[PDB]
Amino acid sequence: GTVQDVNGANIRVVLDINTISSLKFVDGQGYRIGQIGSFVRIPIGYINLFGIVSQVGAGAVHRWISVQLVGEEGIKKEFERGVSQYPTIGDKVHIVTEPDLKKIYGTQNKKYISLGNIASVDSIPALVNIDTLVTRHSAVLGSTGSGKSTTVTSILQRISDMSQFPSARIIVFDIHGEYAAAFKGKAKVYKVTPSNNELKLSIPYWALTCDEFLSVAFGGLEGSGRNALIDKIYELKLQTLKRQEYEGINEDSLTVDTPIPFSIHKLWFDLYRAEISTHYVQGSHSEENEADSLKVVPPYLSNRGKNIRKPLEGLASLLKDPRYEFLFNADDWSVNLDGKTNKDLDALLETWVGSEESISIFDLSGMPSSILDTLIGILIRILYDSLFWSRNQPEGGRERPLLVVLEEAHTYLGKDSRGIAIDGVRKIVKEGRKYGIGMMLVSQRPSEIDSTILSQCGTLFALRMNNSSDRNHVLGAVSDSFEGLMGMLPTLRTGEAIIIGESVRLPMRTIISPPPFGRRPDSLDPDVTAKWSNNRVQGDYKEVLTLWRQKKVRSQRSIGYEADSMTLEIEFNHGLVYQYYDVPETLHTELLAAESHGKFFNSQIKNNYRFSR
Amino acid sequence: ALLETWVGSEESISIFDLSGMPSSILDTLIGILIRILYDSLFWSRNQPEGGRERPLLVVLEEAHTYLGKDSRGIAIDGVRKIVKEGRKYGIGMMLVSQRPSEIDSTILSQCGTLFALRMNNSSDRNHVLGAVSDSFEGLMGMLPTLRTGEAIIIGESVRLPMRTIISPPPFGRRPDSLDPDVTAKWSNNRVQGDYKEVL
Amino acid sequence: EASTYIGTVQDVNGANIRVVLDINTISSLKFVDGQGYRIGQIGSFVRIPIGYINLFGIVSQVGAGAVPDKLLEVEPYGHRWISVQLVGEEGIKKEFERGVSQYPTIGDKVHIVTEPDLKKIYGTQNKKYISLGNIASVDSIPALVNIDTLVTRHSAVLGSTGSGKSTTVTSILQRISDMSQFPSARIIVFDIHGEYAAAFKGKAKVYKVTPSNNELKLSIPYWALTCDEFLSVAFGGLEGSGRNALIDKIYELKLQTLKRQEYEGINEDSLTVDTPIPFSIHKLWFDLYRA
Amino acid sequence: ASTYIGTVQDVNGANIRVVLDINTIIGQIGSFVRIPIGYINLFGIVSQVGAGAVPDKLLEVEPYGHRWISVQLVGEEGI
Repeated sequence: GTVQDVNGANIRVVLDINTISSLKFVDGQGYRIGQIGSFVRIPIGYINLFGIVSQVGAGAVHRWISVQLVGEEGIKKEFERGVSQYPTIGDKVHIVTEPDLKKIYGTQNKKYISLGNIASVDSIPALVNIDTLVTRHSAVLGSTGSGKSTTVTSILQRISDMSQFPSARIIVFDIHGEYAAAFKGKAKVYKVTPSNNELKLSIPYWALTCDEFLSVAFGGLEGSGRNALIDKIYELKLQTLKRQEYEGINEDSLTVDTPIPFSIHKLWFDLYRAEISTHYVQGSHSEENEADSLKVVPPYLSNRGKNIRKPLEGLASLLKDPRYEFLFNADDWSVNLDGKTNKDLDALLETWVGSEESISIFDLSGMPSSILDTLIGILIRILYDSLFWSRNQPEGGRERPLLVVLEEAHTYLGKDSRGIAIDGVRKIVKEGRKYGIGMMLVSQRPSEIDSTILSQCGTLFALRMNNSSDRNHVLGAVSDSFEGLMGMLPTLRTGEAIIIGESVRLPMRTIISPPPFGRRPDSLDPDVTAKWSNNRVQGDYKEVLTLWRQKKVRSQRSIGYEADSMTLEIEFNHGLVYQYYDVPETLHTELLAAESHGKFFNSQIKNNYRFSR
Repeated sequence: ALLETWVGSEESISIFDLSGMPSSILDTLIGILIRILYDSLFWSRNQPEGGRERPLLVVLEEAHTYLGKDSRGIAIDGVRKIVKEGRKYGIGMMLVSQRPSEIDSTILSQCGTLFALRMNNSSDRNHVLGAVSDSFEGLMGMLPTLRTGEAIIIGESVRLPMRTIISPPPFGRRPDSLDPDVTAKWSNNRVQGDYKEVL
Repeated sequence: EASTYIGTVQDVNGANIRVVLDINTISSLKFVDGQGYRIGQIGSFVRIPIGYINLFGIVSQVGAGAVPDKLLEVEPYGHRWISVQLVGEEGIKKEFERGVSQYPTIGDKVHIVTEPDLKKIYGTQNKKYISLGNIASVDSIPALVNIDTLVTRHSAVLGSTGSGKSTTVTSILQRISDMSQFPSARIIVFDIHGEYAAAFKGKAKVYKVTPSNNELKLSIPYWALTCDEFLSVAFGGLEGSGRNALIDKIYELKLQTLKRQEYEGINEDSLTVDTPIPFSIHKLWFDLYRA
Repeated sequence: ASTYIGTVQDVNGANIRVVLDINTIIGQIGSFVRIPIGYINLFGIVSQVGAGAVPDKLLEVEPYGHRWISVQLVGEEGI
């Protein structure tokens, strides 16, 4: 293989070896003839001019290949981009063997972290500086069938070594709640209604800006109702300042965006009493002429009735909805009738971004899809403001690297998305470069994401992408295009990835090293065949009707037991809890003496007694 | 009793026949049916009657008149809610249509598996191609020339996109709407009428 | 050369191989131990063995559309090129998995796929998969489709009205709800034209609106409705204070029936307007029309 | 010379479309530009930058090409 052409940025070769083409082995290691993913090397005197193969066959004119120049070495220094002299006819082009690849893939910086093994040989590491991965941006694009959860979780877990990253801080905005099993004990879990070991996510609504309050609670008031709400909010803030003294807060500089709690249940009670009750004496609308607040029940007609009866009714309905419990009924931030809570927002911030762990998992799985975009925007803005307004102290984002991952972002970061979350993401991308806040996008349909926002991401994680629209859209956002790496996209095995960006010295199509056994992300989906294979047993829909009327998921009813309660209990893996009823205690006593902990359970207790998961 | 009759009977399949119902309110009442089923299977998920224990499959026939681009009905909201949430409450979905260019693109794009039969016009084929994430040019180029009964199963429920021949049902079990036979009725000899009874 | 041999790789573009059909033309049968397979059909598969493992691919273009640029200028009368798109590969006797490992090089051998290899590709040992049909090429191979993910992920059936989509849907529902293998199937069908009742003679419950002989009667109680949809169905969407008056009177009737009849877990404190509690509609109309 | 941006490629009276030459590796929305024609100078204010200034045909021809800016002429300084 001797180069016989120089065409700017693509040389062409004419091999003279008759039929070598059989894994030409040098020094006991078998290198191959010019393949798709191989590297080239054209020696010119003393410096080594290297290259990467892009296309093989008649597309270069068979004995012609389409080689692409990338870089060359100086005086035995290192792998450098920018060649000194493109080779000419007469010199034989050699290949980059395993030690030469190690030298090319070797780095002297200890900040570089080995993320896996090259697909070519399973020994050479992918030295990746994690400063670039957290500080600039990230993006994960590929098909769902390529195993995105596995690779993402492996990257997150390797990034979060206690010995290697003692000052890590990772927030994953998983929507499906599929990462609970991924890091069972290494990350906190925040849901709406946790069960055993997860904390309960709570959002104080008074800590958000006025516009967010109008959008989520008021439903988008803009006329007289919005201005009345502004008046009520200002008056309530002044009353809260007067009733309880807040450091740095007085009646002089009470701003609209002041994160000081104000009565909202009492506000609804006032907005209902001003438009419901009837004045005892006509001509006057006195408060003594009546002809609870925490409770949503409200007690000539009153002349102060508003025209926001529908928004008030919507607010009252939201106050009773169980899905708004984490919205308006925070445990430590439960606003009393006089606007008094047991704790403050600093406690919330400390609980969120100050835990003893390195990774914290916040899950919005149970959130209603009605205002989810506003909730995401509120969370992102709260994090950014908390770590920017306190960025001068060593507790800010600058002294504590923060990396927020957003999954399935093509629905919230679309080309025509006009929500509040996209504004916050743009603000982060445009400001946090100095504030040290990272962002990583996860999606399985890259063709919908905005081009410019994706173009602002530093490093990409390319998985298998069969459809060509996704390939075109991804190529539209990468500025270092090598046809050897550009065309290998749709034939990636489930687990491999292409990492391109500032986090790698050379574009590495490496293998995402699988996470250790026992930590494999998987949502707890039902098994169709297992559920549908069991025989038909009698059912009791009266309990279902009672639960539906009561709107309660709690029924009225390790091998534990209670002979008085006659409820044998067997526990499965992953924290599942079962309560088998109508089980005589002798059966469970025999089961405890049966084998060890199984068999007997499926033999008799599985499909003979009503259970409860 | 109503819930047990609907989704608790000894027979596996329940068929709701909405042919005789008024056409002006069909969308709304379908919306209420969806809402009732979703709430019943959601608030009792921990019970043995809940979805997480026994899966429930929802089949919507002629979905192109209800899931339009700018539909203002109630059934579209329920369908979107099912599509975006029911993965955890054990409630499925299955859209049967004959005009994919009318179905909302976002709703169609989230369907797990597609069964592309013979498709004649070009707009529907373009929409289907734009609403699939596993595209093989050879397979997708054969759509307008599929035999009566063939199918192209594409999605996450199969190892590869594949051109199958669906097994025919046993004889005597074939769908058939008992619409009037115009030729047979019109071929009959005319008889003297009596419109007093009609009045 | 050995049988099951087609041509030679002469180009590579990452995931788009261009292959040359060999000189032994006019045959177009290529008999392989009995049955013969037409060479270079659109839907056919090919196999490219590299040393120890095999690479599979699906044909996409045949003829002048697959030949590269310079060859047409050299000779426009020769169109014996095909365009193969990679799909997956077969490991060391383990199974067939998607995603390639090492791409082929120029001069490699491409091989036609024989029916045993098609069985090896489309055959799997997983017990979740169930058979729905046969492949178009040969009817021996069964069409194995996952059932749990099909129900839970989502589904769709798209096709023309003349393609018999109703029969396919009926067959799919019958196969899914087989009593021998799935005795706990639960399927709800919102038939609109009422054409599925004949398919399931005695295997399903039919809820018509005007039952005649043996079908049940559909019935939607009005009190199970919420307030907004009930108003939309009945009153056509009032927007004035009449909506408030109707809501208030419905609340009064619900309170009265709560006083008359006891309900578990429901009191004057935990009762909303949309609570599924029966209430008289005739009394509502009579009061609001006498007033 | 220095302070060079590119050349104009479309004139619709008062809506000038400019290609930002090459080697850009910047002109904001509110920034000013100068177009010297012969002896006098023409000043303008950038109107839109990005895909909007891309012509209708080029939008389909090249959707990911961001090298066009739209300039609206404002004033002129004489001799």
